[PDB]
Amino acid sequence: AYTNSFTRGVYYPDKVFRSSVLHSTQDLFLPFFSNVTWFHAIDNPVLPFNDGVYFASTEKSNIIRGWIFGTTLDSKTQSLLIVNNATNVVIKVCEFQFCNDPFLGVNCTFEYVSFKNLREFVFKNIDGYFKIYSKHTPINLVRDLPQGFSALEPLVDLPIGINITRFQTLLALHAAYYVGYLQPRTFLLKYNENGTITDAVDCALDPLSET
Amino acid sequence: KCTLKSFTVEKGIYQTSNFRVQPTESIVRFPNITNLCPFGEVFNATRFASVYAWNRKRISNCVADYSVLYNSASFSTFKCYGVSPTKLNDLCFTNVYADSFVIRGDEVRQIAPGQTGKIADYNYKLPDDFTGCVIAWNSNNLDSKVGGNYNYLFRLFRKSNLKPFERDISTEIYQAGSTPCNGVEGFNCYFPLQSYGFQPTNGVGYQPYRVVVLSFELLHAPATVCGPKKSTNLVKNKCVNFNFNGLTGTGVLTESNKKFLPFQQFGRDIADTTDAVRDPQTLEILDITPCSFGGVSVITPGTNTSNQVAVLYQGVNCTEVNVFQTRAGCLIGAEHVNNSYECDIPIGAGICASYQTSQSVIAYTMSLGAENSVAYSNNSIAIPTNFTISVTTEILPVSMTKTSVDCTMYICG
Amino acid sequence: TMSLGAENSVAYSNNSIAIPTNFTISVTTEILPVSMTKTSVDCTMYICGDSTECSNLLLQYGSFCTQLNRALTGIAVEQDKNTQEVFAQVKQIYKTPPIKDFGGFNFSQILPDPSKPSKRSFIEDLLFNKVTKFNGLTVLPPLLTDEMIAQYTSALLAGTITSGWTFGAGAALQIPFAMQMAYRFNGIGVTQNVLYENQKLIANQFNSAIGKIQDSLSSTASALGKLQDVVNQNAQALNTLVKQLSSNFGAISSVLNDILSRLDKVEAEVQIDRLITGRLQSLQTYVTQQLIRAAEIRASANLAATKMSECVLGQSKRVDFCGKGYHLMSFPQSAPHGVVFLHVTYVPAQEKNFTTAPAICHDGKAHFPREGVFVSNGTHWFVTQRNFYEPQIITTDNTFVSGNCDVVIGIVNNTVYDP
Amino acid sequence: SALGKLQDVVNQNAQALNTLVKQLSSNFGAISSVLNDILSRLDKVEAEVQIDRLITGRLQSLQTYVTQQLIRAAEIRASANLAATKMSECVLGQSKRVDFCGKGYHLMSFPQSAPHGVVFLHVTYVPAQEKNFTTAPAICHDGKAHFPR
Ligand SMILES: *[C@@H]1O[C@H](CO)[C@@H](O)[C@H](O)[C@H]1NC(C)=O
Ligand SMILES: *[C@@H]1O[C@H](CO)[C@@H](O)[C@H](O)[C@H]1NC(C)=O
Ligand SMILES: *[C@@H]1O[C@H](CO)[C@@H](O)[C@H](O)[C@H]1NC(C)=O
Ligand SMILES: *[C@@H]1O[C@H](CO)[C@@H](O)[C@H](O)[C@H]1NC(C)=O
Ligand SMILES: *[C@@H]1O[C@H](CO)[C@@H](O)[C@H](O)[C@H]1NC(C)=O
Ligand SMILES: *[C@@H]1O[C@H](CO)[C@@H](O)[C@H](O)[C@H]1NC(C)=O
Ligand SMILES: *[C@@H]1O[C@H](CO)[C@@H](O)[C@H](O)[C@H]1NC(C)=O
Ligand SMILES: *[C@@H]1O[C@H](CO)[C@@H](O)[C@H](O)[C@H]1NC(C)=O
Ligand SMILES: *[C@@H]1O[C@H](CO)[C@@H](O)[C@H](O)[C@H]1NC(C)=O
Ligand SMILES: *[C@@H]1O[C@H](CO)[C@@H](O)[C@H](O)[C@H]1NC(C)=O
Ligand SMILES: *[C@@H]1O[C@H](CO)[C@@H](O)[C@H](O)[C@H]1NC(C)=O
Repeated sequence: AYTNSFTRGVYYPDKVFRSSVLHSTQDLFLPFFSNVTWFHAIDNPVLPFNDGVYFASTEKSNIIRGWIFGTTLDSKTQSLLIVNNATNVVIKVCEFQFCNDPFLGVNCTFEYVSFKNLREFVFKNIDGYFKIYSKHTPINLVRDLPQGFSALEPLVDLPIGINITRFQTLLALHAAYYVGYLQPRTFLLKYNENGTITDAVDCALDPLSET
Repeated sequence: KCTLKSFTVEKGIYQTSNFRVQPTESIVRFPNITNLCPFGEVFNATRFASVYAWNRKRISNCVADYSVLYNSASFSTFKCYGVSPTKLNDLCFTNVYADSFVIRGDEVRQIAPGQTGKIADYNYKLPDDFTGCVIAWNSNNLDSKVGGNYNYLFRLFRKSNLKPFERDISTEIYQAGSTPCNGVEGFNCYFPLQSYGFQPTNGVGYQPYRVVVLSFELLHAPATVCGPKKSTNLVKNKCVNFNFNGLTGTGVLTESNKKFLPFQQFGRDIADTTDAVRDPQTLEILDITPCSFGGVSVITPGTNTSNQVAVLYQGVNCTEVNVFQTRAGCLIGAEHVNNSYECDIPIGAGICASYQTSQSVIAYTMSLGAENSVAYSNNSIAIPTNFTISVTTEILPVSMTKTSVDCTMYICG
Repeated sequence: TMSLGAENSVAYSNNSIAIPTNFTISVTTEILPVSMTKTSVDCTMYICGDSTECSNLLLQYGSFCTQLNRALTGIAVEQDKNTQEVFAQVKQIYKTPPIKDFGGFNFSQILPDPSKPSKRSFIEDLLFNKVTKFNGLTVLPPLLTDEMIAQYTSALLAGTITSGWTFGAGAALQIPFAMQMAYRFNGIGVTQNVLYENQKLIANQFNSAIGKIQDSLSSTASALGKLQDVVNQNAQALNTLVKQLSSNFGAISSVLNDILSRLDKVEAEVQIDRLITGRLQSLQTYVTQQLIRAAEIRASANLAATKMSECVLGQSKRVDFCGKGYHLMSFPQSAPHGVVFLHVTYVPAQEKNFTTAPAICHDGKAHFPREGVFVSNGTHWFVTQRNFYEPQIITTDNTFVSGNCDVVIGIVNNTVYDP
Repeated sequence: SALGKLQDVVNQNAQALNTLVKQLSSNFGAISSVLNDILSRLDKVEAEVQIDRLITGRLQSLQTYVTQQLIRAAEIRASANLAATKMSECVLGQSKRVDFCGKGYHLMSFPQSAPHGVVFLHVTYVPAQEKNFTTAPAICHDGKAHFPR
């Protein structure tokens, strides 16, 4: 199934404070009103990755708990495994081996450790760095990806050098989730008095946005 | 007098140099990390990579000394890009990476930005805007052997050239023509690697050299590598020169209300110039205004009448510099007066200044003219009983000097 | 496809005339820019940001820096002169009488409000509502404050209302306001009994026309677009000059302290000279376009200073110079960076057609009107003033004789009365 | 100081030429401001790199001068168009335009020549000695209202 992305999938572009200003930047973004793919775990196939991925999932009951990323997933090369399950974050980057159907049962160069609601995440792999941004909010709409804006904040940057073309999400076994590819796009971003990114324009969306 | 390049100054108000005060101290700030960086594990390792399979070491959580590196007797070549080697001990980096391999002494020329040839194109490619240092040394005593050391290899063939920092260790037989190679050499089927086979009898260009490429992550993200230099105490509300994490400048450091998000490390102006910092040793958001400043204007009657002068600090409040707060800025050396006159020297916002008595520079609000009430009523008229013939002079510019220039004689003489 | 206007056929013939039987007093606004924001740049603090390393390289370019500061200072001094030449056209600060006995005309919307901290008029308060740094750039205040400009528009207006044009040419001579308006009516070629016989109508039309100025300025936000365009262009130019500091111009960084903290002297000077080159070209572009923009503001201020003398201090015979229609009078109001003129004009309003003749025949003599036209209702002949229908008996004393009946094309036979 | 508008035209054009000459002493980043010094110290391939810094800066110096002379010529043309209008309307006529031919009611004007300019001697009538009177818009006679011609 599919849904319209609306104004979703925007993040803080660099670790610099700016305020009371409009700022123009070019990066991998989810284009406004782009064609998002939609799933119901309540349904976790392997999917392509391309240049980068926006991922989001709904929440009330903690069904979707992590992700796997790589190319072949057969220990012949490195892969990324992320757990994020509200009680724990655990991340490792080994030459992993897996089955075709991984779940949480009811050479590792690096490690990191730490509906009612909506969870948003962005994953991109640039110049040998794999980078993570996220945002979390209450919602009313059970049906679909809700129309609105809020910028994703950087969590983690990994200098890990892994080549990636595919990914998958992880379930607890013996929620709804959304996927959309980023594209190289120019955005105009609004920084308020506190340096919150409060609004954005996709400069390639239509002639008025270009204006 | 110097700003006008003249020993005589006519009556008026003149803008001179902007108001600044010399830096009180050269402040230094760095994260107080204690570990010496593991560069001995980079440069003095017994094993070393074949250049087709170059080995990267991440360097982080530590203090370096690049002067100890670039002054070391160990190195036969040392070059840097985007930074100069003399300056490295004053900097910090989000990360450093050391990429390491063996090649013959002639081929070291291929380890530079934008290079071409077997090593640059099939083994290890730098980007055009590489920031870092390339370091190399003759390793004949370690890496040559009698009858040849064949353990060191380079990629002889590839279907396409490498992208910057691309890595490729495959040994599949290279198909140089129509022949399907299927895991064996033959007519236009060749093994994709070759060896220098290093021997101690070789001329220096055919002797082994070890290479290290230090790549510097000189980003705005918080530093994990820094040079050996030590932090000073901090200063506030006084003009100072500074270094934070390698960022130099001069200004009045202050506290600030700028509510940085947890990941933000620097703040920038509309000009992209740094206007604020988070201190690396504690989470303090300073503002980096320059020295407390404005333009300085000097009010003078002509030097043909007095050497007395008044000074206007444009937009500066008198607490930040007789003394008088005009809306144009703080005015100093002018006697403020409650009379009003025609404007003599204009200051701005209704204020003017003149030289008056015992003589002094005075400052006053300008008079618009004499006040009058016309004696109006709905049945009174005034009619003139006499007249005066007036002759008055109007002067108009009509032309200017007709200049001509031989631009070839002006430029090239 | 754009429409140029409604098509119209004038009812022309060799003996038909249209004469207006009534009039309207029109008040129309004109808005003129007079000044622009005065700016200073310290070209060394813009280019080099108090780096001494950059400052010593900038000395190798010589007097480019001081001649940019000199050009901006000349522009800044001109803005005060532009303002002085529009508003300081009164030698004395005239004030209005305590009793406003102006023959029914009401100036209270355009005269000062004494309650306000600056004593602007009600309409000047509407105008002042409808029009809205570390890098070596500064904005300098004007010499005359808005309260000083408002005291000049007050004195120009008080002189006009109490003394006619006389304060423009000598001492202010008082005259009753309805008698001053009777002179304005003679000045447009309307006989002054037309004012005194219609004074309540003329006063009501004026008071109503000033009421429409309030309603337009209170609602039509786009009205002062000429003055807002001047504010916008100067903000756009400074915002462009500041953002050009973020450019590389081919250097390794736009941040001059990156170059100085990354590189040693001989390598740094090659990168700093690229920034000096591009930042000096950036600043030369700003100062050149501000010199060209100042020349347009000066042309507009010279026009505004000419409309002050010829429309406010006088009555103008120049067509369209002081609004559409025959000019009676004008009032200045101050606005941000500008002046507003309220131009009062007589517009003829209710035509009737009449038969006409160039001359009249009586006793074989050809008679011509002294100060009028000959006109007929279809049975009788009258002489009329040319700008307002007021018919009179054709008489030896409102006509003059020249030659006989034989020479004039279109002459008509009619008796001329002898008193 | 009456002639200040004409002396200002002389002073600005002198200052512009002196600024243009002083810029020949600038290095613009070359080893020297002097072109024979570069050519007597450096051989061809080295000399051309130094000369191109002087050409670049001297050419920019000369373009800056011509641009400010073009802007200054436009102001002199505006002033000469005004002086030509004053000649027609104030010398060859009598002007009804307020303050165009001096203050007071214009009678007459005379031109005098000056360096780079013109001087107009404007002759005007100024009313001088008021008296106050009672006034009326009209008068009643035989029930007829009379107005002054
Ligand atoms: C998304 O693309 C598919 C075809 O690949 C199409 O069926 C679907 O209607 C599209 N959705 C939207 C919202 O355009
Ligand atoms: C979260 O993951 C950890 C393993 O990293 C596991 O011990 C824990 O039980 C998990 N909690 C939930 C709520 O799945
Ligand atoms: C580590 O590398 C070797 C090859 O050198 C590989 O066989 C092994 O599978 C890797 N380790 C893991 C955890 O897969
Ligand atoms: C800035 O943030 C503070 C709380 O941190 C809040 O009180 C204030 O309203 C915010 N300002 C704006 C304009 O959102
Ligand atoms: C390093 O700085 C921390 C504060 O961030 C302080 O607690 C600690 O004592 C310091 N240690 C040294 C050796 O300076
Ligand atoms: C110089 O100033 C004096 C007064 O200090 C004055 O008398 C004299 O005229 C001035 N010089 C000239 C050349 O006018
Ligand atoms: C100048 O600064 C002082 C505080 O140092 C303040 O009390 C005063 O009001 C300021 N004056 C102006 C005109 O801003
Ligand atoms: C000037 O006026 C101020 C009040 O505006 C008053 O305090 C001061 O004493 C006066 N000084 C003189 C010399 O009149
Ligand atoms: C005058 O008469 C003509 C007759 O054709 C008519 O067209 C025109 O509209 C009339 N004008 C007025 C002012 O009555
Ligand atoms: C006006 O035109 C008529 C025809 O329409 C002609 O008979 C008459 O002689 C003309 N009279 C004048 C005054 O030209
Ligand atoms: C005219 O009369 C008024 C009466 O208030 C008086 O103020 C004024 O001085 C008189 N002017 C002349 C010229 O006599």
